Amino acid sequence: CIGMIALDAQGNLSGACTTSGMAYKMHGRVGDSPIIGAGLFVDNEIGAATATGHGEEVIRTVGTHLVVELMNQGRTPQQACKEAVERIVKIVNRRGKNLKDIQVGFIALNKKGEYGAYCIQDGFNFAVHDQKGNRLETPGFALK
Amino acid sequence: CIGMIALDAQGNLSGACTTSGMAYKMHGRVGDSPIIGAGLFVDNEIGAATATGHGEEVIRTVGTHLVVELMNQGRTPQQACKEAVERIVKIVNRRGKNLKDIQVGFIALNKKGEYGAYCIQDGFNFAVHDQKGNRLETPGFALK
Amino acid sequence: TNKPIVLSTWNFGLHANVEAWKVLSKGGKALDAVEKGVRLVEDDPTERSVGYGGRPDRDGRVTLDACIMDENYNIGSVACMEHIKNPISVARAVMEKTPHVMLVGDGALEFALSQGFKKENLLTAESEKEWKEWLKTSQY
Amino acid sequence: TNKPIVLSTWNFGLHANVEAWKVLSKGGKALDAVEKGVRLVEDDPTERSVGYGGRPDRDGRVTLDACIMDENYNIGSVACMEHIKNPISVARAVMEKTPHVMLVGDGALEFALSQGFKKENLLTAESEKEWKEWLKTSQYKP
Ligand SMILES: CC(=O)N[C@@H]1[C@@H](O)[C@H](O)[C@@H](CO)O[C@H]1NC(=O)C[C@H](N)C(=O)O
Ligand SMILES: CC(=O)N[C@@H]1[C@@H](O)[C@H](O)[C@@H](CO)O[C@H]1NC(=O)C[C@H](N)C(=O)O
Repeated sequence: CIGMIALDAQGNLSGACTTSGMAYKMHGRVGDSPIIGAGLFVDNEIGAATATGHGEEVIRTVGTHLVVELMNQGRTPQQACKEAVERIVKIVNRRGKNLKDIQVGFIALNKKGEYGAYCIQDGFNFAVHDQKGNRLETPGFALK
Repeated sequence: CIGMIALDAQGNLSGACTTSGMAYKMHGRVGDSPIIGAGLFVDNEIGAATATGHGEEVIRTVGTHLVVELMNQGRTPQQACKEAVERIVKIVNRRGKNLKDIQVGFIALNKKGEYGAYCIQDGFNFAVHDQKGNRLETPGFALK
Repeated sequence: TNKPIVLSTWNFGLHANVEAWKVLSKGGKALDAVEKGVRLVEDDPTERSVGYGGRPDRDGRVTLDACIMDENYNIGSVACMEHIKNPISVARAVMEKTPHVMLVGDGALEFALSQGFKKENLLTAESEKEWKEWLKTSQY
Repeated sequence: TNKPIVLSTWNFGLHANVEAWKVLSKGGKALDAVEKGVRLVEDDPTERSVGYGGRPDRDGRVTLDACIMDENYNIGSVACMEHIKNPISVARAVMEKTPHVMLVGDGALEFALSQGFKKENLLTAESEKEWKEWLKTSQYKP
């Protein structure tokens, strides 16, 4: 899975998400990457988000739609990704699962070009390229 | 397509959605009915919702996830279905499409057992069964 | 709190509600009630937009889509699955019996068969007849 | 406003961003930039979680999932599609060339072939080798 979101010179957003999925998955298994609202969601009036990790969990919480609605409600891309991750955390707990077994990350961008990210566990980085250049950044994570 | 949502005696919610999809659709076409957050979404602390109508439009707006998040923000099932429909109306217009060609409806239920429904066009109805018995009701609609 | 209570889409939902109520009125789980409720429509050949009797895709193939979600975020889904009359129940098995939440196409059928579901011909004479008339008018 | 700007997941996103930037820096559409950007990874047989070279399902079949969304609620998606190296572009075609927004399985491949995409063997020697080793440790019977 590689998810990519961008804001162009016209001030327009778009995104793409593509994967070969979870290695050795059951035949016919589908994760979040092709599901709008789960692996990817773009609203030109608000922002965009894409998710990666254990697809089942992103589908379960309709993750990117959540991240974008949070930005719609006033959160910065960063805060939105964080609050979204925290929802998967509460749910993982409600389902009696162990957070160590799950990995979910979100990266987001709003109409102003501000961006952010957050993930359940350490280890995930994302790349960001703007006029200042291209860089690899590491977001905060919930499982400390 | 039939979508069904219920609140049981323990105060727990659940839902089911099943369809043979759009008649004579392209082979391999998938609508909103099997997509969590699109044709169906249930959150036990908030409420549940299911959609029917042109599947493509429900997927496009991640319809039921929207209805349930609106209830989470404070809307009654009825208001949540109405606002959700009004979002499809704005998007239909932004995309230069004609509302008369599009039918979308939602029915919703919250933890108190209050329910609601709304649709784009007149002509849709839903069945509700509680201790007052079983009946067919008609929701409001946007295209008048 | 108004409970129990069930809502379903369209006129046939009135009949589906009766089946769901057999479960809800006896204190049964919402999960069981909504599965039983919709299976009724999947089973009925005269309900042309759900399961058995469903109108096929343009190539004459009846492919079904269904998903289910319980009270604790457990989910199951099958899409574009052929030959299985009760996709909502296969979706429930995806939810309960696999580490996945969505299976599609051939793999969905294979999983259904592995779970004991039986391969059946979902194309009714009536649906086949209408399909053929559509081929004439649409010229596909 | 900080624009143009592009974000992508994981370390290989850095190299993918460079491709997207070739479009973004010349004033091109976000839609074109993100498609070009991820196609780079899809084409790369050494990136085993995307496109060509992707690790197969437990039966040895490489099946791909992808979706795309533009600036005006247009969407396209393909899931569990075989033999097509660039599922992101088939998703784009689903969006632009059909009244539907999601095609899966055999139907997705048929559509791709109809749009001129070429059927190819996405299973590499490396992925096949690893798959077989997994079969040994997991003991699954395909
Ligand atoms: C769970 C998983 O397969 N994660 C993969 C991760 O290990 C790997 O580093 C990255 C990038 O190569 O790809 C991940 N794959 C996914 O994101 C899975 C996908 N979201 C899905 O189908 O659910
Ligand atoms: C748009 C559509 O196909 N509407 C169908 C409607 O005519 C019919 O009365 C009811 C119930 O029989 O089913 C509807 N089908 C859908 O809702 C389609 C489904 N949401 C999808 O796959 O898009």
